[PDB]
Amino acid sequence: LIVTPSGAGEQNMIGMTPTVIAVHYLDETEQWEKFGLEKRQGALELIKKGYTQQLAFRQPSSAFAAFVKRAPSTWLTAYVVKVFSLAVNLIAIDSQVLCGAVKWLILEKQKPDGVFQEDAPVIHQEMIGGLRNNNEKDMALTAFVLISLQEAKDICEEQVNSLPGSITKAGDFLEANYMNLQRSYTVAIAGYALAQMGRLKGPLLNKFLTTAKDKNRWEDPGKQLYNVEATSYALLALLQLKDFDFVPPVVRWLNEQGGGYGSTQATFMVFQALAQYQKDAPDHQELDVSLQLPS
Amino acid sequence: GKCGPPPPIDNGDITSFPLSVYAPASSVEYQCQNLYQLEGNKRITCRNGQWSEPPKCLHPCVISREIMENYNIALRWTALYSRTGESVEFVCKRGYRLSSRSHTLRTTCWDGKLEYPTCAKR
Repeated sequence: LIVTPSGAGEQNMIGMTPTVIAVHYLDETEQWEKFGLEKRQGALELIKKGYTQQLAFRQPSSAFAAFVKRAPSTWLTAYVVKVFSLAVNLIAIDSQVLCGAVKWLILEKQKPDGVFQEDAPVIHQEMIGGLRNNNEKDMALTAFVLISLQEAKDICEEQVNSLPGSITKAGDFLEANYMNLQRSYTVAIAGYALAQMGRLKGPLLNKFLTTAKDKNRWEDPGKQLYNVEATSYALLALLQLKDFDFVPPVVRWLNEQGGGYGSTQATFMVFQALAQYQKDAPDHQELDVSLQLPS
Repeated sequence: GKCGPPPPIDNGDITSFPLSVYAPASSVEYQCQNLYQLEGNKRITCRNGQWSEPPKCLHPCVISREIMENYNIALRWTALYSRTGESVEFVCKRGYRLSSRSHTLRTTCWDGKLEYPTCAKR
């Protein structure tokens, strides 16, 4: 077939993504009844397999790369943190693994002004969604990594005393440069990261809200998938703000839009966003998990 | 005489996973964030239920783009952050002359403090 790289430490995470986020979605919306509760247990074992397999790509630093002889990726390590965080009450996640990865990010990859830097890009660039785009990478990657740190905060605050300060520093950098942002993608991902901290207010909030088109989506010219991802981030930001009036058209647009090549991020983010929408929003609209959780 | 969890430091952390309780004469070490400089003994020791003093993390300097501009200077050997203790070299922008003291084009970053030279139109 086609010649393509085989970075298994990345490819296992691509494989793990649908099962984890599907289980997340069904747990959060409490919809296992319709889907079939008997299926949950097998999904849990599949997640456990993915997790256990990922451990072999955990390097002595606690960071992750596609290959054990390749330098660890900042993005991949943060993605692992985010995925493993969603799984902590689904299976036994070793805290040293999760919190070790968090601490490496903080002690090695964060720059003095709060920015997170990638020194060894993932080989499978399709798995990183909108991030693949060149510009505003310092803001976009810092937001991505900060979001992962936010997911690990409660689990790891006790193991990693430096965590809250790293979060605040990354938050400082996002806030200081948000107004100069031009891409809708960055506006949405950084908007979510800031909103989670209660730091998306004033002119920043205005920019975020007014960056949308037709008050229903955040999009930039290019791959449609990146807009589905951006808009899911924006939906999550709206839910942090509890701005339930702006919400309905966004959810309609998202639902009117899942898998294949380059769909890791879209799949993860859509299911996360729509899951939280149904969990939070009073009298939510009616909204297929079968594709993520086959047989 | 047991100790309890080692103390936090700004811009750094211990190199081990923390314990709930720490035996007498046990030790842990600290590491600073990237580009920060450890000042003091990086190791602390438990004894008589108390920890010895933890190190400090000296700030790097974040080279202003641009206070460099309103001082009419740029970086020589162009390629920024510099570590505590590193020297950084500047040049006057074209058509300008050094208006600060004779030596001020080479300066040393220390704990977040950097003294910029200034130039003025000739």
